[PDB]
Amino acid sequence: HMEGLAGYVYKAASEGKVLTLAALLLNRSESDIRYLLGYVSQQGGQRSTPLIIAARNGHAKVVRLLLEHYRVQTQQTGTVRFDGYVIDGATALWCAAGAGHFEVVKLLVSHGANVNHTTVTNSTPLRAACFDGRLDIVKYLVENNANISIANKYDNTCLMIAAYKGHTDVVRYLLEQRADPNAKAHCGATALHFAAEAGHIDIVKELIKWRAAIVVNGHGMTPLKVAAESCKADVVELLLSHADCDRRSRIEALELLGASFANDRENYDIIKTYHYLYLAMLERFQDGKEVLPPIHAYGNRTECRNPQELESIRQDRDALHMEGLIVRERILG
Ligand SMILES: O=C1C[C@H](c2ccccc2)SC(=O)N1
Repeated sequence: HMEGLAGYVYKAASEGKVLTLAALLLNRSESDIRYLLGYVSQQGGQRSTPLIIAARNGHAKVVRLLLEHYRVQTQQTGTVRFDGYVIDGATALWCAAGAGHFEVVKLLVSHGANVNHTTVTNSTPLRAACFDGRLDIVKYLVENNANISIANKYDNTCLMIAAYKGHTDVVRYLLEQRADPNAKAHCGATALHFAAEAGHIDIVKELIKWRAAIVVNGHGMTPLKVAAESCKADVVELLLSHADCDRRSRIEALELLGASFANDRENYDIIKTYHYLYLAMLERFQDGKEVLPPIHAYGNRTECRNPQELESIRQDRDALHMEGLIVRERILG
């Protein structure tokens, strides 16, 4: 078939048997060698070349040989599985970046690989490194002119995904490299929203430390409101020690957060419900409009209005729960 030996070459590459590879290649014509190494191979659904799976599997030895003696294109693209998913438009450098194989990444950059290559999703190898969180690669990739500002097909910046996958030190890095903190995603989010919802205290600090705009996302939710709906009390108290938000905004977050302690399934604390809801009851000579009891839901109940109204519920494990659901419906729908 001739293409059957192509599979043997792909095998040794994927398996890192650089011995097996070398002995397969030598004594063949350039016509032959360009083919064998150019063969796109669909092991299952994943279409890739010998160079790629080696970088995808961190096999430096075979990668070095392929890049030098046989002189293979670094721009070869394919479609590689990562945690079940098939990503498309990926080069060997995109694979080694996400796969955490530094030595291969260096090699691949050393032999003239596009550090700014975009996948079909428009994911730079720097993004893959940011998703994975291997700071050495990010450092190296950036120090070799990987553009930090190119983003996802949905404008998900390298900074966001790292703020999402809690890569605190990678985040501080991108920030030191003056990554734009107030870049906004399609859904309207900033890296603050991502970090707040994910409860990454350290990252929220660095984000605010770099003059993070408190922007409103596509849902119309500040990172404060998001972090309270995701029931991330720690974050919510941090952000609230930076005025910026009104008195209305400060209360809504408190109530929301308190509500999210009774609606949340994982974290659930009716004591922490009667705390953020009692705090919310603000006074002076001015106050703050409830809704009708639902056709049957929520036990046909009305939210508390007086601070005295609320106090009487400190001890009703049940009614407090119901109160939280009512509060959520008000500030959500
Ligand atoms: O959702 C994602 C994550 C992708 C990814 C997938 C596997 C390993 C590294 C990175 S890279 C991207 O931009 N989009």
